[PDB]
Order: sequence, then C-alpha cells, then structure tokens
Amino acid sequence: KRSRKESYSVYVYKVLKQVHPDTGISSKAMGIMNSFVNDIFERIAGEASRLAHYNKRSTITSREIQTAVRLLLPGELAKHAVSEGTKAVTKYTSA
Amino acid sequence: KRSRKESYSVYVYKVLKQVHPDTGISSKAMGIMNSFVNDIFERIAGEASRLAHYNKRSTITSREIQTAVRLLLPGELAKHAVSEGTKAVTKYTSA
Amino acid sequence: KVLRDNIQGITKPAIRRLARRGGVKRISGLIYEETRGVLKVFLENVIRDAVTYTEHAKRKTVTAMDVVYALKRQGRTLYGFGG
Amino acid sequence: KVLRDNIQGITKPAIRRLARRGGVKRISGLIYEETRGVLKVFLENVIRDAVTYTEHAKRKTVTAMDVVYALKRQGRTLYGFGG
Amino acid sequence: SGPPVSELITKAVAASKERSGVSLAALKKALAAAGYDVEKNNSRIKLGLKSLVSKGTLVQTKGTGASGSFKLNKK
Amino acid sequence: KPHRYRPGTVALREIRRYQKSTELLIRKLPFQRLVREIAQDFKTDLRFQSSAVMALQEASEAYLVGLFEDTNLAAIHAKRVTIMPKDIQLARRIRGE
Amino acid sequence: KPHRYRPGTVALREIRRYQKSTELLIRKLPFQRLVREIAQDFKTDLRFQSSAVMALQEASEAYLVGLFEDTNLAAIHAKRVTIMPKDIQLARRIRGE
Amino acid sequence: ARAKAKTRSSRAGLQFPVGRVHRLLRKGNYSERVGAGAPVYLAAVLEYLTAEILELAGNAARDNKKTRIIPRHLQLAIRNDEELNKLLGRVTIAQGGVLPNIQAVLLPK
Amino acid sequence: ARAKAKTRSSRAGLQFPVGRVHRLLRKGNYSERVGAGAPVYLAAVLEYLTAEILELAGNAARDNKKTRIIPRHLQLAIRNDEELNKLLGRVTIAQGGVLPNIQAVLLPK
DNA sequence: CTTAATACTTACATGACAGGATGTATATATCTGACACGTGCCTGGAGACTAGGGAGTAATCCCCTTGGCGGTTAAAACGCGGGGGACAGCGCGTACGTGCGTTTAAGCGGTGCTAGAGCTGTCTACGACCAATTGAGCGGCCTCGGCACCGGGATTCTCCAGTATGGCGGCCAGTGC
DNA sequence: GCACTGGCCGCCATACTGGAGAATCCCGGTGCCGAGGCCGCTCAATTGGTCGTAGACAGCTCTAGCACCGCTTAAACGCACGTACGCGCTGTCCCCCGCGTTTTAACCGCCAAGGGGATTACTCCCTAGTCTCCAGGCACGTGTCAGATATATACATCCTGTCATGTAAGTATTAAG
Repeated sequence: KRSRKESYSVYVYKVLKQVHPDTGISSKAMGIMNSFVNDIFERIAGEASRLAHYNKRSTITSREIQTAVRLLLPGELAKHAVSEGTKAVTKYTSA
Repeated sequence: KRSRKESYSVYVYKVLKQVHPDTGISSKAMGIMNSFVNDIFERIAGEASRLAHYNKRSTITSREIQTAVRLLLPGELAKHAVSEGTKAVTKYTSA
Repeated sequence: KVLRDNIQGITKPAIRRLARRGGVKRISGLIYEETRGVLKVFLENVIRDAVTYTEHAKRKTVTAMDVVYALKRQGRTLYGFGG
Repeated sequence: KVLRDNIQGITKPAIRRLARRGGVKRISGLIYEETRGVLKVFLENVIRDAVTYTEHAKRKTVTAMDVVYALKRQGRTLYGFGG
Repeated sequence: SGPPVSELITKAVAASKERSGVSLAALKKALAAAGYDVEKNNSRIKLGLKSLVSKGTLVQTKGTGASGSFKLNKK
Repeated sequence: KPHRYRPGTVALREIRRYQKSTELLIRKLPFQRLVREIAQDFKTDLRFQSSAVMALQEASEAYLVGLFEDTNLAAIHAKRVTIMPKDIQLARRIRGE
Repeated sequence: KPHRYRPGTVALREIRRYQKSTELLIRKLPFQRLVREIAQDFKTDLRFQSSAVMALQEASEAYLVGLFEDTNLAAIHAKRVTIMPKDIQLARRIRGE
Repeated sequence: ARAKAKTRSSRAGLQFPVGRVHRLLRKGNYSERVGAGAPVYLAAVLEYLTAEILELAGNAARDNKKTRIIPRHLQLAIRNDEELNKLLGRVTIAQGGVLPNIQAVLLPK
Repeated sequence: ARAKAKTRSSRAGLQFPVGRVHRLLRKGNYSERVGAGAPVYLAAVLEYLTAEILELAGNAARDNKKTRIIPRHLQLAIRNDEELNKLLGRVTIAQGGVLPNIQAVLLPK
C-alpha cells in the first residue's frame, strides 16, 4: 500500500519525445525537471498573485500571467512565451 | 470628500511616545516607518504562508510565524521578539 | 518632442559628487562614460518593469508605487514611498 | 556519540579539489582555515534554518525537502531533491 | 658617524663579484649585514648609486637608475 | 601668493561634506529629461508623477553609491586609490549582474 | 632521472579533470560527521536522511565553487595568480555577507 | 445587552492593531484560515522592532541635538545595529545617505 | 446522456496539464478566483520553456554522443544561454559542475 | 717607450628543434541495473448548471501633471598647473606544487534494531461568516516653535617660511718617506 | 723638503616647527511652515452565536537510519626539493584634482490648460461549487541495452637534450703622443 506523489514525468517525457524522439533521460535529470517546473510555476504564480494584490484584483487571468512573463523572463524568451501562450489560448478559445 | 487611505500613523506615534515622550518625527521619517512595517509584515506573512503550505496546514497560527521570526530576525532580536510574542499571547489568553 | 542624448545631462561633477559620497578619493577619466552605461542599464531594467506594471494597470501615467514595486522585484527595495 | 572538532574533516586536498573546480591555479596555505570558517558559517545558517523547519514539523529526523526549503529561503536554490 | 657609504658600496660589489652585477636589494642586505641604518637612508643610497654610476667606478648590468644590478668597472 | 590646498585633502573634504549630508546629488530636471527619453522607447507619451521621478532618482543614486563603495573596496584591494573601469566590471561580476 | 612536470601544468590538469567532472568532490563520511556535529549544537539527537546530507553536499560545494570563481576574479584583478584569504573576505563583503 | 466594546490591542496590551493586522492577513491571501494568536504575536513582533528602531533614531537625534528625527537619523540608526543591518541589507532609505566611514589608506599620513 | 470527456490540454493542443496547473493555483493560495485562460497560458509558457531547455539538453547530449541526458548536460545547456543564465543565475544543479572555463592569465605563455 | 684604441677570437647565455614519457584520448568487449515499457487502478480531471459576484465600461471632475516665460545664479564647462598616482622592471625570498612513500580511514558489503515516518481513525477544539454597533482612527484645519536661513566670531585644519641636522666638500697641518 | 692624508671646519641639501589663512564649528537672531493637536466623520473592529471542519491525539506498521563488523585499497599526509610568485623599491611618465574665470540652464516662481486618474454606477461574463462519471498518470512489475567498466592502441604535450647563434668578454696589436 502506497500513497501517490504527483510529478511531471510523463509530461516532460512527452515533450522530450516531441522535440527529440531519439533522446532519453536519466532519473536524475527528471528530478531536475520536476524541481524546475515547480520552481518556475512558483515564480510566475507568486508574481501573478502579487500583481493581483497591486491592482486590488481578486482574479488571475492570462493578462496578469503574461505581465509576469514579460516581467521576469529576460529578452527574446518573453516574446516567444507570449507567442506560444497566445496561440494556445487562441485554440483554447476556439475549442 | 475622499475615501479613507489606511496608514500606520497612530500606532507608530504612540510607540514613539512610549519609548521617547519628548521627541518628534518628520513625516518623511514616518513614511519610512510605514514602509518598514509593511515590508516586515510582507516578509513574515509570506514565510507563514510557505510554512502552512509545506506542512499541508490550512491555518496560520502563532507557532509558524514564531518559526518564521526565528528564521528571519538574527539572534537576540529573534529571542526577544519570541519573548514579547509569548507574553502577549498569554495576556491575550487571559483576555 | 523627441530627445536623442540626455545621458550626458548626468554631468561629470554630479558623478564626482556621487563618488565623493561613495568614499572615492580619486576618479579616473574613463569612469564617467561607463558609469553612464551602468546607470542606463539600471534605469532600463527598472523602467521596463515599472512600465510593464503601468500599462498592466491600463494607466498611461507612471506612478511612484510602480517604481517602488519595480525595485521590490529587483531586490533593491526603497523605503519612504511605500504607499 | 560525542563529536568534537570534525571541521578538519573537510580535508586540505578536498579544498584543493574544490579550488581546481573553482579554477584556482595556485592556493595559499593560509587559505584553508578561513575556507573552513566560511563553509562552517554557511552550515550554521542552513542547518539552523533546516532544524527550524524540522522541529517546526515536530520531527526528530531531518529531511532533504526541508533542506530544499532552507536553500530556497537563502536564495541559493538547489535542484534534484524533490523540490 | 663613520666613513661615507660609497666605499662600503665598493666593498659590497667586491664581496662576491658573480656573473652579473650586484643588485639593489643585495647591496641593501650587504649594508644591513655589515651594519648600517638602511631604513632612513633610502634616498641616501639612491643618490649614492646614481653618483657611482655617473663617475663610472661601477657600471650597471641590467636595470635603470638605482634598480637592477651594478658591477665593477673594467679595471 | 594665492592659497592652494594639496590634491586629495580637498577631495576628502567633499567626501565628508556629502557623506554626512542627505540631499540630492544630481540635477533634478535633466534627470527627468533622461527618464522620459529612455521611457518613451517603450511606450509613447508616458507621463510621470513628480514623486515617481523623485523615487526613481534616489533609487538610482542608491544603486550607484553602493556600486562605488564596492569599487572602492576593489580599488584598495588592488593597492590603488583611484577607481578604474575594470573595478566596475569586477564589482558588477561579483554581484552577478 | 624520473619524470616531473613543472608547477601549474599538473594543476591545470586537475582543473580540466575536476571542472569537466561532476562527482561529489569532498569525502562523504567526514562531511556527514561534520553535519551531525554542527546540528548537535542546535537540537539534540537529530537523525538525518542520507539524501539530506547529500543535498548539503551539493549545496555546500556549489556555494564554495561560486565563492572560488569570485575569488579568482578578485585575485586576477589584483594582478595575482595566487589567492589570499583577504580575497575571500572581499568577495563575501561585496556579496553582502 | 452587549458588553462594552473592548479592543484586542488592549487585550494584549499592544499598540499595533490586532484587528487591522488580522484583516490584512485574511485578505493578504496567505491561508484561508488564520489562528487567533497569530495577529497578536505578529503585532508584538512589529511593536518590538519599532521599539528599538525608534529609540535608536531618537538617541541619534539627541546626539545630533534634534528633537525631531529625520531620515538621516533613521539611516544612522539602522546601519549602526549589525543585526538590523543584516535585516535590511538590501533596503534603500530615502535621503538617508551613508555612514561616515572612510578607509584607513584614504587618510593622509 | 453525457458528452465524452475531452481534456483541456488537448483542447489547447498542449502536453502540459491544464487541470493540474489550475488545481495547483487553487491550492497554491494565490487568488480567490482564477480566469479560464490563465492556467492554459501558464501551461503553454511552461511547455515552451521545458521544450527549449530539453532541446538544448538533447543537443548537448548528442554532442557528448549520449542517448540519454544527465544533469551535466542540463548544467551545460543552462549556463551557455544568456537568457536562461539570467533566468537561473541563483540556481544550483546537483552533480552539475560548471562550464569548461579558464582565465586568460592562468594559461601558460 | 708607453698606453689606450681596435679588431679578433672564444666561452657562455639564449634559443630553435627533435624526441621520448606519459597522460589522455580512442577503439573494442561485457554485463548490468536503471531506463523504459506493459498493467491494474482510482481518483483527479471533466461536464452541466447555477448562484453569484468581480469586473468591464460609461460619465465626470478636478487635479495634478504638462506646457511655457523671466531672473539669477551656482553649477557646469574650459583651461593651467602641477603634484600625485599608477605602474613597469627587477630582484629576492619564500611558499606552495609536484612527486615519492606511508597510514589510515573512507568506502563497500553484510546483519540486525528500532524509532520514528507515515498512514488511519476521532473528535473536539476552533476559526470563519454574519448582523448590528460604536468608537477608534482618519480627513481636514490652524497655530507655533523647532528649525531653516542668515549673520558674526573661534577653532582647528592646511600649507608654507623659517630653523636644526646630516652629509658633502675643502683646507690644513702632521708625519713619513 | 715635499707630498699624502686624516682631521677638522665651513657650506649645502633635507627634515622639524611656528605662524598665517580659511573652512568649518559654534554662537546668536528671525521668520516660517510642517508637526501636532483638535474636530467632525465613517467604517472597520467588535461581539456573539453558529457551524462546519482541521489538525491533534492515539495507535499501528514498517522501513530506513543507525549501529556494528570485516576487508580493501584510495587517499591523507608528510616531506623534500624546486621554481615560481608576492611584493617591495624605484623611477618615470602622465593624468587627473584644485582653482580660477566664463557661461548657461536649473531653480524658482508664476501662470494657463487639459489628460487622465479616479471614483460611482450599472449590467454582465465568468467562475466556483457540486454532483456524477470515467480515463490517465501513478504504483508496480519486468526485461534489457546504454553506458560503466575493462583492456589494448595512438597521439598530445610537455619537458628536456642538443646544436646553432648572439653576445660578452678576454686578448694581441699598433699607432700616436
């Protein structure tokens, strides 16, 4: 009898096989990716909450998260992450 | 008129009058006291939220902010602030 | 309307006064332009942040609290205008 | 069960190996004791933080997850230990 | 009081007479070992070295002025 | 003869003078001009509170002045008393900028 | 006559070897002992997860290596190829520690 | 037939408001539930910290023969306490300046 | 009677879990309400960032002619990209090492 | 006859190049457990619907920001001087670096214990929600005295003109040849 | 008698010391505007009750840390010699501070105007909750090849020997006074 602990093993593995069908991982690198996804999610979510604090807003929408993305992410990665997020919310709205 | 803008005028002024009845403040220095109290409140509140998060606790109790103030404030500042916090909470349990 | 060079508006005596606050006895001649560079980098970083808050608020006026938050993100928190 | 002066357990060739990873071409012999002191001071910082988490959790066993919190709270974030 | 420094510098350069000239730090050590307050006579020994190189009694091997190595003349 | 103090002791006197002091060290309105011209490169016709330009000012000389005691330590560390640009990249890189 | 390299060439060889390599660089057991010794001072009868002491090992080596490249920057800034503890004090105090 | 409206700051004998700090913790989004002793403990901590920094500012003002404290006094007070300086190592005081502290080699012979 | 279940990540055409990230935001204590596009946008950002770093890691492992990535590859990828370096300057990777990096004066001649 | 100029010739420092040693790549065998894939599952994700509420958006107003003109002056700018700082060369002294043996204690493999980590059930304390209240705290106003601004004398801090000291030079007289 | 030479005295370069200038400290005077205290207001803390639920306590289990033990070498250590580096002195060059004069635009201050922040109101877009239901990743089992490890070649590099060369130094010659 065990209790489940949630992680991103299949998700990172799927994204890797999308970008590299022929490349594997170690378990250690997967632990690094789990720490990374949790850390970056933590940073974006904290800054989004702090922005919602600043504008006295109780709602988090994609505008605030996109604001945090331009705020924290340096350089061209900002324009990129806005690009895929905008395309993704475009399909999500059209679905 | 105008909507009320909440501030930390009266409490810091009364603390000054207890520690030094005779002296005064500038309003600019008083704004630095407002910023100080807000910043320390944000630090302690964020650490309390993290400790409630980490131990899967739904509550903010005196124990975890005690943990936080032991983390942040160095040395005898931490030990004394523990001392006034404990005597204050025991006085509050005495209503 | 348009401005092309105001970074030379931070004058050499002003930089000298800043170094005198820093305890600097002697300033090389090559100091001033790279101090202009580091200050335009710092101002660049803080106003990109503060502006990002500024049209995040749907407001066209830069407020002091925005500069406070921009420094608070950037690890260089400022006391005096909190609120 | 009693532990006395295990600071010299961080051996001198270990410090030399770290300096080789640190890119140090040549090391003074005076270096080692202050490196021990610096790493020591860092250890009371992180272990005090970790135990503050630990008997915050009312546990007698120190976990790696609490160490991850201690390093994150120090602004020295570590990856690969369940965080 | 005693005699002036210059002849003691001649004994300093004639003490070893190795392949290169005797150097500034070496002659300071030689005067210290023979017994002299080289601490308060740095300008004195600089002017002495410049005086002796100007008269040609000693010649300088590598350095310039009071620095480098000084060796005795040809004859 | 006209009187003249030797170099540096005047400079130490301004060190003491501005170091005990509290006021602004740079001109206000050229700073406002610089802030507006560098700001308009992101969003056009940005308007600034006077308090906002003020705040950005003392934040600016705060970061600059901290950089100069850091480079001061760099300068004495190299057995020098005049700061140099290489001291600046040293301080910037040790801070991890 | 046996082989002998000139100084530094071997040293650069450990630089390439260890900076290429990724393993834990200090001994495991005395580091475990030192963590136990320090932790005894703050709370009695502490037990440690082995993974926790490992996490201390990478954290400590990362902190130390970062200070050592900072020290190298300080030493080359002072025109030296040999570091002194004053370099480490400089790096710590510029870092704000 | 309600009893007299008394205050929790008077209940703890403290000056900082238990009610306002409790409200800020509720709406600062840190947990959905907050125990009752937490705002009391927090207000005590804030009052203690203000206690030293205000008395040190007043002492430095009295050294400067001012009965009104100035941000310069605040900077002088906050940088002269090593633990508080560690607490605010990253913090900028407006119009605060720096300590009078020059390196030994900067002075003449 | 009931529509067949369709996952929101597949609706967005993304691998990263819309539902799990949304649920984490509910129990990460960040806001009372979360807009619908916010977790989708966050999932897209995370998926892009992970894709980019995994692409760099796979390229580096291919340069090391290794089929599977190890944290040394992650270190090598994260340090030689300036935007990623500025993203993760303060982050330490276990068993990662550092870049092959020698100073100019340290070399012979 | 003498004695310094000058060419001539040789030993030593320096440098260019070959070559071995050795460490590090580089090519091939092998086994293995960590990675990767197949399986039960159940619970976290999803769908519908609805109560409700934050928030988007229009109106306005006033206020605070922006634009512009005159004086004035202190600060910015330019130039001379010069003294002070940087720094390169060299040289010494030493202080680690590297290379040998040696001790040892980490490292590894194997056994056994238990103390506590963690899961499960209970419930009981305990904290959120909400209607009504009131008084504590905040907007507004108005005075005054601590303090900014200003003026005048002392004191201390700076730098130079003038003195005391050490070293250099010159002269003389004693003495030996 | 004469020339050498040591000793002694006179003169010059270099390090103490008092004195003048002046920057700032220290003392009054003055007028003022921010602190601070009072007054009216309003909204947020309070109080009390309910109600649902979060973690504290108990208890059980099992597992991973701890303790112990025996080989087994890798590494720690120590030493010794060597060479390479830190730094100190000096000299040299030149670069930036101090100060004086000229200029300009910053500051104030004074007025005009309007952009937008900000506040209120309204109506609505959206989201959270809940019930039900199902499929996707998680726990877990298994097998299996990428890589760890081991063994044999081959170059890199790096230190050193070895020969050619520049250069310093010793030397005969000789020409002129």
